[PDB]
Amino acid sequence: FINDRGIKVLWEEAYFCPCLNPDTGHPRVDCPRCHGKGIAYLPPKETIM
Amino acid sequence: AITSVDSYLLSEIKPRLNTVLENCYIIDEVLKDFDYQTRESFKEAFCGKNAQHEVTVGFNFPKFKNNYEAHYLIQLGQGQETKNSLGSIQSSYFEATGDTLVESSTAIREDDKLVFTVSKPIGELIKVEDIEFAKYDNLQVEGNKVSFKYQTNEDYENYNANIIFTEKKNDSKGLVKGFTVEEQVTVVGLSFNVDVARCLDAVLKMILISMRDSIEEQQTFQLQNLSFGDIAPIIEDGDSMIFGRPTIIKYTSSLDLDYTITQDINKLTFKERKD
Ligand SMILES: [Zn+2]
Repeated sequence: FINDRGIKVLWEEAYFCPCLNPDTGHPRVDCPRCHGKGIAYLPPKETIM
Repeated sequence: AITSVDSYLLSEIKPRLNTVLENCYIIDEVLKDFDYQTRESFKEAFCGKNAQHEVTVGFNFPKFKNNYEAHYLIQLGQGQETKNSLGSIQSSYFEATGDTLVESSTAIREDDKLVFTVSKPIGELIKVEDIEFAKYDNLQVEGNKVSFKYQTNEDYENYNANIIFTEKKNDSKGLVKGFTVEEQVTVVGLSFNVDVARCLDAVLKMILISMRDSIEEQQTFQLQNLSFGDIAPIIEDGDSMIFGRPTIIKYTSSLDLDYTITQDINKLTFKERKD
């Protein structure tokens, strides 16, 4: 049922980047893992949803 | 001369902000007290000639999407009348005068006088840099150019001077009617990263400090006062919050209008009476 009514979608999990400032607790403006957002992401997983 | 504080703020901020962000030395001077991490991150993102990311500034309620990585937001705010003069009289002028201009002008040789050329005519000469003309030099202004005696000053034939002067508009005369207005204008920096907002606020404070030497607000917008609000989430309905710290700037300016006079006396009719 789910595979039938769903749409193909890329699922990528979220995790806090190591680049977070240890003292303020807020992220670097630019880094490869996360582009200013304080949360990085894992490789995508193909999924129907 | 009606005052548009918002436009003046924008015109002062844009080139000055670009110049400040151009070089790293000034930014390092500004961000001396901040920690290494935020300082270096902001420098990497925005500072330098070849910076990929860029800040922007504009007025409120733009119909288009506005960049929320780093932006300066302006809104007009309140205003109040604080002081008045008798009959609302501010000043009297014999010759119509516009803005006050500063121009660089290298000295030139004329058969009897050294002179400086200028872009536009002169209504009044305020100052010539590092010069105090004496009677011997017989300082004279003749429209576009100002002049002084050639012989005793001949060592300075190519003096790299600069001039502070005033434009000339008309030969008419009138009265200046107006009052003083105490105005408040609000400025806030926006960023989804709070540290970027903090650094942006510091840069804003520095450029406000630097502006006090500007001619226009030295002549028009005296008595600058500042007030800072608390860091607050501007918006919560997005995927991530917008953080900004509003700042309130105060100024005092003289709204005024020139009332011309057509009455000019040139003859007298002194006659006695008999009975
Ligand atoms: Zn990161």
